[PDB]
Amino acid sequence: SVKGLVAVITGGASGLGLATAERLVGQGASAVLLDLPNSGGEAQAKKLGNNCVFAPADVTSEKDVQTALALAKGKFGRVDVAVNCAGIAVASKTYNLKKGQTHTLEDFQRVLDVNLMGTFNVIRLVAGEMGQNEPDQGGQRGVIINTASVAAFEGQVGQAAYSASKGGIVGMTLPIARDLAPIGIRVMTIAPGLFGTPLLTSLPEKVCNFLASQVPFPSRLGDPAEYAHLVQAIIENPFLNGEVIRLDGAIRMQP
Amino acid sequence: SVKGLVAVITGGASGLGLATAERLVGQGASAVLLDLPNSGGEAQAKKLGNNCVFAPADVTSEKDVQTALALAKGKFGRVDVAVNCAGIAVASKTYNLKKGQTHTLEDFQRVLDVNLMGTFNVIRLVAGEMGQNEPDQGGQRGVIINTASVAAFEGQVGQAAYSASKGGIVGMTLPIARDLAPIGIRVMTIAPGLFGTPLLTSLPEKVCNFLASQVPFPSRLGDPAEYAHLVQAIIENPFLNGEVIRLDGAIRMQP
Amino acid sequence: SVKGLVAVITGGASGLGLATAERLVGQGASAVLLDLPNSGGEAQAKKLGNNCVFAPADVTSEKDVQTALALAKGKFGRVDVAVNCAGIAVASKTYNLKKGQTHTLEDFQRVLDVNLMGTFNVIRLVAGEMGQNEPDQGGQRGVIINTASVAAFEGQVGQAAYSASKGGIVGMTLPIARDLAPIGIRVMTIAPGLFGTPLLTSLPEKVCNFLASQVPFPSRLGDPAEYAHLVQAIIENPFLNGEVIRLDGAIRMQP
Amino acid sequence: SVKGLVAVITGGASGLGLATAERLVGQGASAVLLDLPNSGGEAQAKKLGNNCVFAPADVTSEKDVQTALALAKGKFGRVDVAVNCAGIAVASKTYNLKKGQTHTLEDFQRVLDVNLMGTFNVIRLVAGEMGQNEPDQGGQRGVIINTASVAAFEGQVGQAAYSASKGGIVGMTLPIARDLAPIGIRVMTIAPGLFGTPLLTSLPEKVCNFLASQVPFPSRLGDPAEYAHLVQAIIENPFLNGEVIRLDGAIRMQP
Amino acid sequence: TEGLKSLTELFVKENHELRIAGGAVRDLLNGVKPQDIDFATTATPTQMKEMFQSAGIRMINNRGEKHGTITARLHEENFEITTLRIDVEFTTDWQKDAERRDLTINSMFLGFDGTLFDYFNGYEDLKNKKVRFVGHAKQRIQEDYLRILRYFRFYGRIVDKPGDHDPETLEAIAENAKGLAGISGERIWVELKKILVGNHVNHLIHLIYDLDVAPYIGLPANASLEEFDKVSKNVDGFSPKPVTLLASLFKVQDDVTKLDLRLKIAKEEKNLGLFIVKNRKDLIKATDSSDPLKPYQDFIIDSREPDATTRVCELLKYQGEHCLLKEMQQWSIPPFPVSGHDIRKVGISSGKEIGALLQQLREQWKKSGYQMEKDELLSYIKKT
Amino acid sequence: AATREFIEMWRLLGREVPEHITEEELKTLMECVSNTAKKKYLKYLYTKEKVKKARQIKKEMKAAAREEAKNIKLLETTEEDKQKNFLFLRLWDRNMDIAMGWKGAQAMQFGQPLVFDMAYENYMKRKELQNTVSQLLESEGWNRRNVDPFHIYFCNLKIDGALHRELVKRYQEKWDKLLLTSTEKSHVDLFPKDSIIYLTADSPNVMTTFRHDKVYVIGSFVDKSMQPGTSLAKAKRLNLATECLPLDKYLQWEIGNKNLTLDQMIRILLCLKNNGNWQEALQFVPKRKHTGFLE
RNA sequence: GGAAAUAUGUCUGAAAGAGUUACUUUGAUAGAGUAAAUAAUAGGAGCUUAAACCCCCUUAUUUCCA
Ligand SMILES: NC(=O)c1ccc[n+]([C@@H]2O[C@H](COP(=O)([O-])OP(=O)(O)OC[C@H]3O[C@@H](n4cnc5c(N)ncnc54)[C@H](O)[C@@H]3O)[C@@H](O)[C@H]2O)c1
Ligand SMILES: NC(=O)c1ccc[n+]([C@@H]2O[C@H](COP(=O)([O-])OP(=O)(O)OC[C@H]3O[C@@H](n4cnc5c(N)ncnc54)[C@H](O)[C@@H]3O)[C@@H](O)[C@H]2O)c1
Ligand SMILES: NC(=O)c1ccc[n+]([C@@H]2O[C@H](COP(=O)([O-])OP(=O)(O)OC[C@H]3O[C@@H](n4cnc5c(N)ncnc54)[C@H](O)[C@@H]3O)[C@@H](O)[C@H]2O)c1
Ligand SMILES: NC(=O)c1ccc[n+]([C@@H]2O[C@H](COP(=O)([O-])OP(=O)(O)OC[C@H]3O[C@@H](n4cnc5c(N)ncnc54)[C@H](O)[C@@H]3O)[C@@H](O)[C@H]2O)c1
Ligand SMILES: Nc1ncnc2c1ncn2[C@@H]1O[C@H](CSCC[C@H](N)C(=O)O)[C@@H](O)[C@H]1O
Ligand SMILES: Nc1ccn([C@@H]2O[C@H](COP(=O)(O)OP(=O)(O)O)[C@@H](O)[C@H]2O)c(=O)n1
Repeated sequence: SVKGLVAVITGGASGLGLATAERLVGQGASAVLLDLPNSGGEAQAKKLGNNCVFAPADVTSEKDVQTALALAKGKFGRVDVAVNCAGIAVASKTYNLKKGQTHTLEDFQRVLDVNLMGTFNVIRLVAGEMGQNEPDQGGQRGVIINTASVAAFEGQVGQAAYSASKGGIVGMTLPIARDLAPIGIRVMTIAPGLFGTPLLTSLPEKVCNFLASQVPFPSRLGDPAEYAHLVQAIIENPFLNGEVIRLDGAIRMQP
Repeated sequence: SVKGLVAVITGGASGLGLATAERLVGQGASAVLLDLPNSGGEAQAKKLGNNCVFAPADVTSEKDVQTALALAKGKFGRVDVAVNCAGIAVASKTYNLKKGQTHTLEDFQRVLDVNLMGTFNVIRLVAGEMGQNEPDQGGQRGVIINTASVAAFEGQVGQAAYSASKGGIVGMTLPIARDLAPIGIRVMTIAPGLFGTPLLTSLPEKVCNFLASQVPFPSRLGDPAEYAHLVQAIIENPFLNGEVIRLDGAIRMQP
Repeated sequence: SVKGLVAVITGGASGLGLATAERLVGQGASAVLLDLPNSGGEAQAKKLGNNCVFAPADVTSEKDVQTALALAKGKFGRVDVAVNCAGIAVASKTYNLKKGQTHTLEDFQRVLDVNLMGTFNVIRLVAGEMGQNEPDQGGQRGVIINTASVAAFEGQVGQAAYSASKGGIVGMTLPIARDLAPIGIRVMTIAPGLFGTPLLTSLPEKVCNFLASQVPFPSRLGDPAEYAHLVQAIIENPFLNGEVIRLDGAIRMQP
Repeated sequence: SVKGLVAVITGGASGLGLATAERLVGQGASAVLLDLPNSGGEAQAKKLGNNCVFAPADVTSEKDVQTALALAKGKFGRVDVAVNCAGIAVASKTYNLKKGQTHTLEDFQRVLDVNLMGTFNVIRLVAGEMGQNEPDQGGQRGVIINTASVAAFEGQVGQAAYSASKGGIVGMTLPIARDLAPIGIRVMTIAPGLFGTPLLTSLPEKVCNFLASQVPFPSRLGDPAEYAHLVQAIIENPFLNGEVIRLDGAIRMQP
Repeated sequence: TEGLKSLTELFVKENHELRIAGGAVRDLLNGVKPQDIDFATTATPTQMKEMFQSAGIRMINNRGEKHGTITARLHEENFEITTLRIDVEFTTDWQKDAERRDLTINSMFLGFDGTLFDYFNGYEDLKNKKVRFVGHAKQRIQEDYLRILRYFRFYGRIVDKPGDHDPETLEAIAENAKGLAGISGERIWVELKKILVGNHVNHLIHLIYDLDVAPYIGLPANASLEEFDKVSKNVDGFSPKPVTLLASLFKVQDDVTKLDLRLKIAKEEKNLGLFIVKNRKDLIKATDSSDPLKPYQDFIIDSREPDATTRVCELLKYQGEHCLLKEMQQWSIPPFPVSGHDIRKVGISSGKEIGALLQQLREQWKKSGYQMEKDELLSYIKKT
Repeated sequence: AATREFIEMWRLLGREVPEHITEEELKTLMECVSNTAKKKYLKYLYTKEKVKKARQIKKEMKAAAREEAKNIKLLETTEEDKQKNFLFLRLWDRNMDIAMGWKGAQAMQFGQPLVFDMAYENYMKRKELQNTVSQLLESEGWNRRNVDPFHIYFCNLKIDGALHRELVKRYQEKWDKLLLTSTEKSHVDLFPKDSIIYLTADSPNVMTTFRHDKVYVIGSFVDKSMQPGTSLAKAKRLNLATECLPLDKYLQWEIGNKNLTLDQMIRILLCLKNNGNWQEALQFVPKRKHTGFLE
């Protein structure tokens, strides 16, 4: 079981992060929803009971993440699991000859800052936090998990910045896994496909329905509960490390 | 929980398959061991309990696999899970100029037959039995799980035939997942790294110790129970499909 | 340049092998077409010129390949390049519930023998003659190129056997590259996508046009001359080794 | 051949960029070394001849890249090829427990800006410039090549930021390749391994000897001329697109 | 003798005739039991091997079997027997073997009964002390050159008076002197030593110099014969060493060095000649000193090993200081008492200073006549 | 105690100039009956303690030099060390060790056997035993650092024998992690009698060309008190083919001791296995023994 | 046979250098830090010690003996 583990979940106020927080709290763990101030995470943290404590923070900001980690340590006294589920998406073509439109550098920079730079910042600070943990029987001090879309492997049109950030996460998953091996922290990456969440819902609904129909099997948008279950499986398994798991549903993003 | 499931495990009389059968039967499911008649799996079936039955068969022999599947159907009347954990390893350099020794073709053919052809034969045969099932509420009729090796991605010297077989398994993972998607059967692949089993008995003890020391974390040979747990997680999750999971402990094999 | 090189091209009677042979012989090299006796490769060898010779052989059979290699050595004395382009394709679904039709194991075994076993047989047999060559500047004795397919990565429906064979080739690429590295032989793999060849022409014209429109860019079927040029580039470059190259044109196979 | 083309080579004043510029200019093309003002590219540009012209700019600066591309267009009138060989490397462990040291965020941010953001900025601007061109017989308006690293696939300890940046390049390769398919621009990636350059040659003699010994074959640090030749091959072949070529020499980076 | 009877029994078993030959026969004819016993057998080497194998007597092959020479240990006594041969061709006939002999004085072969069988009147030559060559003397010289030296040695050992030399023999030797150069230098050195330790040594040396054998042997053309004569007179009856007389003849050390290199004699004799030549000119007794032996005693003390003591004794023999030589014999090198530890106790640590102080104390001890005590030396030692 | 007084008497007599007293060496003196032989033991013991004092002095000097270097860096304060532009961390020793381990594992799987038979214990004394162990350590290191390492076998090695104990003490915990096969069984059991070739300096056969399908057995022996024929005697007893290096053929050996140390032997064998000619291979012979290469 | 020569067990060499093995996740001099082995030079003796040397015996190779 996962009873007694303390989880810090970035972007836990919605979507996959909220699903993971729900599952882990229901299993008896203790979560810390690390999300933006005006994100509504306070309502979710209150809903989930004592085991949750909303920690208003911005992953791209070092000070905010340090404050959130301090709050989590004060409340629960330790940190054992970290889940980087915070991120954004942008839809903009690199260049559009017909419209004479070029991708803005600002959007690319912001997407890198949130998806990639923020994930690395959280990873390093959380590793520092978990270093104090006493090794368990197997020597595992803690676990870190990162979400990185399948766009890192087979991206689509207008997905340059996303795909870049997610590919960065995928690339850095291994060297970090080696860096933290002596410490005793297992780093893993889940590469979800398409899921029913606000991020996807922001896009047109008809194309979302078509993409949902395009998954070989199951032919429905992945439920976030499946992502939470996979995260729990990764936490439980004491041998998974330095790997990218495609929770895709067998879908290969068409051109 | 997996109570009531019926699983057909190939090579389930030793090593990873035996651990998987142990875990599934302990959870409440029922398993059928499909290993060579001389493998001595009857003792294992007796030990596991009434929910496990040993069906002698050779994966390469189509008739033997058909007989084993018919026995499983007769005993339990259903096949919800198939696990392919039966294989052999051959260490032989492709060509040793110094000794003037050339890799024998018989060894390569035997390795392919046992691993790749055996796995595909089991998959195609058990596909019919799983299709006979009434689709679950979610839709899936059953799950097929294959065993591979990290050699499929980076095989060390003197591992040509084994790497060829496992690379074939990895390649055909996705096409079969798409082929059986209409009939609601999920195909997944697990690529274990090093795991203390009779397969490593071929290597010298010192080599095994060095390889174990070279695992980033945990610095030991993976226990079979971890592979069994990963298989259970794959079975439970209804969205994993057509993916290779490197249950390697983050080890990457140098030449 | 490639002047003075001797290249043994398997399946050079027609298709990609023929284009590679034409390019290499035009560049001034020497080729040894190695295709089945009934493939009519003797006419192509006569057309190519005096530098090219036709050696009727079956890559599956060890004796046939040995005879072909002995003939090549007698005619020229060296084997500085070995291209493995021989192969066959079968489109058969793993299981069709609607029609109750199961993939026949015979087709799978034949496809594996022709593609994967054939390529490994050619590799192991030609490695000896490449080793015979005294090292040149940089200590290289030969270059072995193998033609995998994108189906090894993203195969399509009813492509289980072909994908298995090509995935096996891709998997064994690197281990062989490590086996022959001390000898001084560079092993490379090319994974072409959709190339206009006699293999494709048998498919429906609508399918051919749809595939040509499916490629992002160039939106056409790759001329075999492009393969031939890539093969020449691999030969000339002394640092490419143990790698798979996707000469596909940014096309990812349809789900 | 490549005669009459115009190539914009970022970081062309040293290392791989300078080698590519030398090869292309020797072949008769025209180049533009887009490197930092203080790098010392003006001397190299003068040495190469009238064909090569030095344009001081910083890839991270949008205005500077626009100025450099405008200068290139004015001096040559077109941009047919783009090479992104400009980048930096920073080595640092994510978190060191014994010393209580944590990876600095500024290093990660600056490495990302220089490598990944710089590459994307150059890509978009030069894509606009190329799209302003006229199509060729095959419709190829231009070519864009990006220099990733093997670290993008298997990073070493202390290569978190480098690996992140190069993995971002790898991930965004294909999405951009699909973005510019209607325009007619082919995006490709080259992942060099260990190459004798100022980045590596500056290491001690023993370190260079050891690294050279690491490469399976050849056992020497890759000459930059080999990278330039591979770039020329990619330019010539009109079918390579959206693919990552590992010009590594079969080396898989050690843990 | 018992060993003789055992050998007779063994050879009678073999049935091949045996007879003592050479110096042993000469000594027996002289009435003196032979110091060295040499036997000649009619048996061929193969017959010797067969009979030794059939006898069980332990065998010794001293490499002389090339000439049929073998040794057998009967009753813990080694008997040396050579196969009778002619000039290696084995002959059973005793007359032919005696003809093969060099000098008649050794040609005769004695029967074990005590009866001699002389084929060239050699026994009468011995009785008369005269020297007669086997067959044609000049032919014998032609056969072997080293023999010249053998004849010289036999003359010195046997002839009662000097100058009893056959003019024919002398002129033949002078003519054949050319061949003597070729012969190996060992045998030359051995024969020279034997001649030097013999009687009439002065006359023999003068005759040899007259014969001009020195250039062929490498001896200096000019020698201080008069000095050699004085040295021989002084050491006459004093067991002189041959190198001593040679040095007396020699004038410069380096010529002696070249002569050694030619002969390749033991380095001990090299040093012998070297320091002999040096000291005869440099070191001499100090009559002004109360003890004329004191300079020699001090010089010995300066040296390391008692080999130097024997060396100085030989030097005294050369100088003819018989009284001083005796005093040296009774005189014993007193031990210098002070050790380096005494100096270390005095308060000296530097090793080089310790050695210098030890040397200085050695000279002071010599000056004190060796009567100074260890504590007296310590008082002499100057604290530093 | 009596040993302490004897050592004090030595100090007064200043032979071996003992300076410090240790329990292990004192009990060695008590055990070492022969004082005439013990003279050299005490001499090089006091030499060892001086060397320790000189080591302390040199360590002080090196600490001063390191302080000088660090304050030089402090004063320079150049900063922008390669603009912080590095590609790998400075962990080169660990990477070298790991690569050597991987190569050793590969060799153990597919390496050419090379056997050291530690069956000469009965013919060696303490000093010879220590020299043999040191030479074995050096040879194993040289094999490890090669590009085509041998698969080293340690045959006839008694579990509790003197050689085993000394090797374990010298290797500390590394012994269990070493990538070499150490077995009680003699080499004959492991391999067919046909392939084995017992290298020795006495055998009439002369090695000409290195053969890759043979197992070369090297006698782990140090022979101070010349005992010719020991290795040849063993090879004849087991009826194993023997060979000797062609030292005369390629070198003007003249008069010298044909025996070569174990490390030189393994270096020569590695050079030959790497396709090196005989001159390059034999370069490793000590220069003193041979005047120069023949022609 | 008796002489006459040499012998450095990591290499140079006379004390010192280059070497060797085990540990330190090395932040750019690790170009380091803790440790291990290190026997007046074939093996044993006298003479001694500052170094030593010098000689006796034993052993391994070598050129010379009616
Ligand atoms: N939705 C999908 O199907 C899908 C697929 C692949 C990958 N992903 C990745 O999964 C993750 C989860 O997204 P989702 O589907 O739950 O959508 P979501 O919008 O519900 O999740 C994003 C969450 O991140 C938080 N967040 C954003 N920026 C933040 C910042 N700077 N600091 C702190 N919190 C911040 C938001 O408040 C929100 O709670 C994202 O990283 C997304 O890129 C999603
Ligand atoms: N051992 C590892 O660390 C490791 C790593 C990666 C992959 N694998 C793969 O895992 C699988 C499990 O092997 P293992 O480690 O348990 O070793 P194992 O030998 O215990 O498992 C092999 C099993 O397959 C059975 N088997 C073999 N040939 C058969 C045939 N023709 N028909 C039926 N049964 C047959 C054997 O009887 C045995 O029960 C193998 O396929 C192996 O290649 C193992
Ligand atoms: N055609 C494509 O677009 C495409 C795409 C991806 C991969 N491939 C692979 O590329 C290779 C080239 O085939 P192609 O496209 O030229 O088709 P092709 O049929 O023209 O070429 C195949 C060749 O293999 C020869 N061959 C088959 N079995 C043989 C045997 N046992 N011994 C000797 N020769 C034998 C045939 O005679 C023929 O010459 C094949 O391996 C194919 O699977 C082709
Ligand atoms: N050197 C290797 O072994 C190796 C291996 C794999 C990948 N790479 C990558 O290959 C590329 C080639 O670099 P290299 O190896 O020749 O090293 P390099 O430093 O010699 O080349 C980098 C070039 O980029 C220029 N540059 C740096 N920052 C810039 C900026 N902001 N704007 C403009 N120009 C800038 C530099 O002035 C220099 O000319 C780099 O991206 C490097 O990371 C190198
Ligand atoms: N010249 C040579 N030829 C062959 N092997 C040699 C050699 N010199 C040394 N060796 C090897 O190195 C080992 C240590 S030398 C010890 C030699 C000892 N006389 C003996 O009986 O072997 C020898 O046992 C032999 O295996
Ligand atoms: N140069 C030589 C040497 C020896 N000989 C003879 O060979 C014999 C062998 O020497 P020997 O010592 O055995 O002689 P005897 O002791 O028997 O007299 C000598 O006695 C000489 O007669 C010779 O004639 N010429």
